[PDB]
Amino acid sequence: EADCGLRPLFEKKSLEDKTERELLESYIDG
Amino acid sequence: IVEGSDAEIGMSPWQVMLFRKSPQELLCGASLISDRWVLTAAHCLLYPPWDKNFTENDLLVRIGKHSRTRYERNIEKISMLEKIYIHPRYNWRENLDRDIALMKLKKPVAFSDYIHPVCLPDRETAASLLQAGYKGRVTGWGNLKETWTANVGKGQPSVLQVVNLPIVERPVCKDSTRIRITDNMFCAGYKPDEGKRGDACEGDSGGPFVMKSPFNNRWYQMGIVSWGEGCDRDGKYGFYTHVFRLKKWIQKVIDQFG
Ligand SMILES: NC(=O)CSCCCNC(=O)[C@H](CCNC(=O)c1ccc(Cl)s1)NC(=O)Cc1cccc(Cl)c1
Ligand SMILES: *[C@@H]1O[C@H](CO)[C@@H](O)[C@H](O)[C@H]1NC(C)=O
Ligand code: NA
Repeated sequence: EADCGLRPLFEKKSLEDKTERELLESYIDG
Repeated sequence: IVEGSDAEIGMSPWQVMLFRKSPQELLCGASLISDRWVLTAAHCLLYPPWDKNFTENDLLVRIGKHSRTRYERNIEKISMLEKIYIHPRYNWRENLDRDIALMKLKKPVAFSDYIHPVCLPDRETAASLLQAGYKGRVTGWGNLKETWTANVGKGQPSVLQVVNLPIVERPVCKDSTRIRITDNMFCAGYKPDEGKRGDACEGDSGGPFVMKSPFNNRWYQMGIVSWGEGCDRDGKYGFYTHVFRLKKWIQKVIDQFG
């Protein structure tokens, strides 16, 4: 509930799905 | 999902599948926002022009699924609906305005590594993140392309599909279609000059458009897969329910009934 948006198998495990970097790069540039 | 890739396990622990009882078939996508609350598009349940009126016991929600077909025994949970709340001013007759629906599960679902709720955007997140050119992520078991020969021709994914698509300028969105688009909708995809492709397709509606916040590293649902004239057409966009705009309504529904 307060833990929403924090995925058990990535964020909680300090892991990055194969594509979340595109999301981050779009915030700055390319 | 057109121009997509298979999801990794747990990539979208909030994705919900809407399953039709008879005929045993997929209806739509949805999202988990609470242990007992599921968010989806209203046209998934109610769209009279194509003779659609689904009620509580007409369907069940499958949460935690990876594969479209396989019964994922012990991983997925199957929940039944206590009530459905469709927006009172959902305008199916005109532009699909306010295409949003809440669904209260009968018993609270238990979170696992595969089942986890998504966050809903606050005032600031909505302002900071929902800007043109920022990319969000759309997930679903919908068709891989508009049309595909009945022989082979792929057409349906084996597992959940994921793309990242850029939010597109409101003026460009309004010029893309002759449908009157509103504050309750936002559009996303690549422009034909951008030399890249992707879009949602049949079956992806009701699923979540999410963006990971660069400040708290949380995942926010900014959109519900709403409508699109086709799939991945050039110079066309997919339109999404702008969740923050209707969040006051989501709060009213849950503070009463939840
Ligand atoms: N606002 C209006 O009134 C205009 S109606 C939309 C025009 C007719 N629909 C369609 O061509 C497509 C076909 C498959 N593409 C998709 O699913 C999507 C692509 C991109 C996103 Cl994002 S979704 N279906 C839908 O868009 C879903 C839909 C829309 C209305 C009623 C229902 Cl029941 C379901
Ligand atoms: C949908 O079906 C229910 C019956 O359970 C009915 O009461 C309702 O009026 C129907 N709505 C539409 C728009 O047909
Ligand atoms: Na497009």
